[PDB]
Amino acid sequence: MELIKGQALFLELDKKDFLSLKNNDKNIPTFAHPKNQEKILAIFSLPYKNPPQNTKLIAFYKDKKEEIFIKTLEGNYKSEKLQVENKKIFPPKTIQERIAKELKEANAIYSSYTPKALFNGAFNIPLNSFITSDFGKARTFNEKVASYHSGTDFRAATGTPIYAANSGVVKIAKDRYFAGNSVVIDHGFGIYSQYYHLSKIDVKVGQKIKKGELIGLSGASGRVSGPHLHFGILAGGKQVDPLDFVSKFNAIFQLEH
Ligand SMILES: [Zn+2]
Repeated sequence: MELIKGQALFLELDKKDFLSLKNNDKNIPTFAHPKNQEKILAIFSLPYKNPPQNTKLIAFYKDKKEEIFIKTLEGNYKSEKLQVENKKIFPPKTIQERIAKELKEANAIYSSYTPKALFNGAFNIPLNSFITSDFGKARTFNEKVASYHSGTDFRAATGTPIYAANSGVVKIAKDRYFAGNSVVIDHGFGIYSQYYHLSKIDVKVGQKIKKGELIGLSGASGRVSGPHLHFGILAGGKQVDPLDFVSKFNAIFQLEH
């Protein structure tokens, strides 16, 4: 198998007699295939930064042991230049305490695995506009700081209504230094959708949110070159190409009427 860095894969395995799926010493969680009752699924993601060159997964069965080899592909990501406020790439010392606390809070949330589906069928795109900055662009801020784009940006004037891409539970709903006003939704199975730089937040932590429900208004809060919506997906423990992930998820979990 081959996988571009920064993307997720849905691995399909036999359900009968399955015992565990591991990557080195790390157990990878599994969930039921919604269509095929003889199969289970697992999400495997490669990070954009510092992925391994190769991966060997091992699936253990009562009477089988299967090694699965995945080659990391570099992809064809391009570069872009952005101008932002200097304090958003070199934050004052008075602010680094908040940045560290916000980082620790987010790490805690993403390690809190929900072993059931909170979603309802396929994901929607949270905005009906167009991509202005695609996932994985290699970025330079102010000709000084290298970065990479960990989500996808959509055109949005300040005040554009933003709707939940799928049903789930709100885990973050507050102003953060870099992301600005942020909403993060747990959809189950380690899948989180992220909505950043908002001007207004319309949900609160712990809220059960349904697909298509208003979660806030787009803005220009946080580290920005101008107003837009940043949409992200964390899955398999990594930030992944969100629209690529949604296409792969929907191919499995979409429903009819
Ligand atoms: Zn972005």
